Amino acid sequence: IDWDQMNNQVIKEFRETGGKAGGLFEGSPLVLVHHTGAKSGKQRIAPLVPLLDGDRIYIFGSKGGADSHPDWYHNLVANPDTVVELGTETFPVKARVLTGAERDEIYAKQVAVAPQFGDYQRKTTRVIPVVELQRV
Amino acid sequence: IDWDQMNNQVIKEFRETGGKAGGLFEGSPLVLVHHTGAKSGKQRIAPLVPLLDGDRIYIFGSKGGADSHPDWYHNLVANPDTVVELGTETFPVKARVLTGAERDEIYAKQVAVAPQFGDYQRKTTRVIPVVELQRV
Repeated sequence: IDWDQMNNQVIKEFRETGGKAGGLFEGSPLVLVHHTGAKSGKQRIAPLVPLLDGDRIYIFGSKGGADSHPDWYHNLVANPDTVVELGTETFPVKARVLTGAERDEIYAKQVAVAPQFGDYQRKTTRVIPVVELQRV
Repeated sequence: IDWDQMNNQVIKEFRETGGKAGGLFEGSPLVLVHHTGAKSGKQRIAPLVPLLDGDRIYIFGSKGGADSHPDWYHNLVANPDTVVELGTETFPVKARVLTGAERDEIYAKQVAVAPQFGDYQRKTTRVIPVVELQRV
């Protein structure tokens, strides 16, 4: 499975369907998150599965339960003013890293939607980040 | 995007990761649902995004808001005794088609997780099916 090629194809499908990617992605929550390299300044787009809790948008640095954070997490910490595409809209956001009880409560809500997040946190002692993409 | 080839690749990845497909699928709820052709008796596997509400499992015949139901829906109506793969487990299930208020309540829970389901139901006057996969 070529994930790098399938990234650009997913971005295309998302944009052409108004954020309603089809096929095997049909029912998944999905956002396109732009992120700028902490060192390079190079911009990339990450299709990510968010928690859409009411009108708020959260993303999770699970990386499959790896012992490292995903690059997009470090990029949003360094450059939190970015853009997200959700549905038919694109809007400026400020990334906010959750901590403490708020982070635990949001993580638990995601475990309730997608139980693999329980496994991911069991697999590493790294605290998996929760990032709110706050609409500006 | 070759969905037919990417079906077998997703099935492989699901089985090898214990139901924790990675890459662009990392955070999505996902089950593999076996279904037998209503006329042919031919067996197929559909990777589908369920609602995992407590310990119950529901799937949605949205078909992108099309005016027809997906083939797997007709197949489960004809042959409701089947198998689902969830996480690291595989278990026999009986498919039950929801109706009335119960169907509306479960559909609303899925719209709250994945808002595109609101769009899909707006797009067709066909009532989108909700099917519980009941563990035997």
